[PDB]
Amino acid sequence: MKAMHVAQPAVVLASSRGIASFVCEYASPGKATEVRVTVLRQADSQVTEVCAATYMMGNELTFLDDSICTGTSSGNQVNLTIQGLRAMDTGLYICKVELMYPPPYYLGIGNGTQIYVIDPE
Amino acid sequence: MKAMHVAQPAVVLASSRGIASFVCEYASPGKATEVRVTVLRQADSQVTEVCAATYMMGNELTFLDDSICTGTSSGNQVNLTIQGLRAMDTGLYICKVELMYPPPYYLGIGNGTQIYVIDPE
Repeated sequence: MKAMHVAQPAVVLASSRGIASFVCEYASPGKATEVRVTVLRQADSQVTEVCAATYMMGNELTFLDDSICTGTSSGNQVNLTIQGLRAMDTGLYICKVELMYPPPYYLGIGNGTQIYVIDPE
Repeated sequence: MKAMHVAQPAVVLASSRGIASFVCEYASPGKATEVRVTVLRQADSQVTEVCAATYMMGNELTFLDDSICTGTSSGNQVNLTIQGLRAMDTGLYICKVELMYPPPYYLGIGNGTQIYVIDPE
């Protein structure tokens, strides 16, 4: 596991419809085979998992049935939406982003060593 | 698969005991979980596999039972020996080196977005 910075807006005001949107950006190396986003909520020191989705870099996010969250990946971004919010749902919403890549594999082929063996008697 | 250069001596003279030794160097990225060396022989255009061994970077090589080949890995090197050679065993001996690494995995944890939700009436 290598650490990765994730940036997101410090504060967001949910609309009167109770829809809140924010972006979580990160500095990835390249095209991750997998990318898994998880939103956690902190209030009263208690941390809960609000939602989780997995997808391939570029391909669209999709959360579990009737999720609070909607999502859209565009490059080194995930654009989260969270709906149905009410007053008591105020708190700190944290992005956890996992990127997974294929195992490196190197093949080297040498030019050859001509081995000469003596025929004695 | 990424290509990798492998260098080895152009010519080697087997001793009167029929023991021939050569080094196959390569430019690897780092500590490969796996490293697999394979020696191929070319004569009359025909290519045969003379021997194969697998090991971890640093840890010692060991070939199949009663192998022609003996081996020792030291950094970015494999030091091959080949014994029991006779005249007809003259030919081009090629190093094939495979390096395998673990799948990259990045975890990013955001600082959080404080979401404020309005209590209406």
